Amino acid sequence: HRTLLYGHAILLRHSYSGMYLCCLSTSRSSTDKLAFDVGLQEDTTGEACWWTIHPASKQRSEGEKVRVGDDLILVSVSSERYLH
Amino acid sequence: KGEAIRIRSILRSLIPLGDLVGVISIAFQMPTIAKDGNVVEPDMSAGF
Repeated sequence: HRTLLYGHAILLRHSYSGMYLCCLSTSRSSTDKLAFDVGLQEDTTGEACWWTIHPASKQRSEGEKVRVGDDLILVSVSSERYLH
Repeated sequence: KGEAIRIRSILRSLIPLGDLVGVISIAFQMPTIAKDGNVVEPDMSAGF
């Protein structure tokens, strides 16, 4: 039971399917070119399934622990994009 | 270096290969020597 701290690499697992949220290399996005698609992946290995939490506003600070009800910005490690 | 592969992938996504090939294949305008053969050089401040 470690605590979420802003900037940490978090792993999100789908409770039902059992796969993990990931940034798919496929580009289905409508004329976005540099954007990817967000899906589910089985294997945990690879930076794709890992996301980094960033503070939404100036109330929170980098390295501070995350609190319930806060807003987040999730950054993919492999692609360096945001959940948009 | 994952950063290096990421940079290359980003640049490849930005610029398709076919676009570069086509721009390289775009033709030029060469000077002509007509009407007594005086050199008619196209202006370069407007040209390709």
